[PDB]
Amino acid sequence: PEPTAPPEE
Amino acid sequence: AVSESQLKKMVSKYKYRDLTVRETVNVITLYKDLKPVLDSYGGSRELMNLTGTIPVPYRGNTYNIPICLWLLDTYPYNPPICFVKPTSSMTIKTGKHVDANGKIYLPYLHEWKHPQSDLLGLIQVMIVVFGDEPPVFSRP
Repeated sequence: PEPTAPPEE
Repeated sequence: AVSESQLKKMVSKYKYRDLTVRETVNVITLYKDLKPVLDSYGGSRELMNLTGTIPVPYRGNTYNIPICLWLLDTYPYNPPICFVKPTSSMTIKTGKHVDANGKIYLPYLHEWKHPQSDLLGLIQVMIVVFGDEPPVFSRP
């Protein structure tokens, strides 16, 4: 695991 | 991994040591990417926190949302102070449950009461709430 986040909407 | 012996050492200054160690073990056992870390909170005093990521599904995909749960020396009688920890490739999404500093706000934390309230329950809530409104987004 590596930190991830959803794309800007 | 971390041992209960090492955890007890980390919370030596805590008011409720066995209870804090017990829940910490429960959390890191279920959430493999959360790690117990002893560090200076805000550079003021040393406290143990759980730092890492929790798996959150959003619009069909799972993300490893970076968080930090500070356990006060009064844990579990007082709720933890929680933050979203964005990397350079993302930005904090200020909103209903997240302020300008990345601090997390939740009804679960607001009405926190031992023993009905615990870290496992809190994380479960985070996964649901953040699955609806992500606390961080990746830069375009």
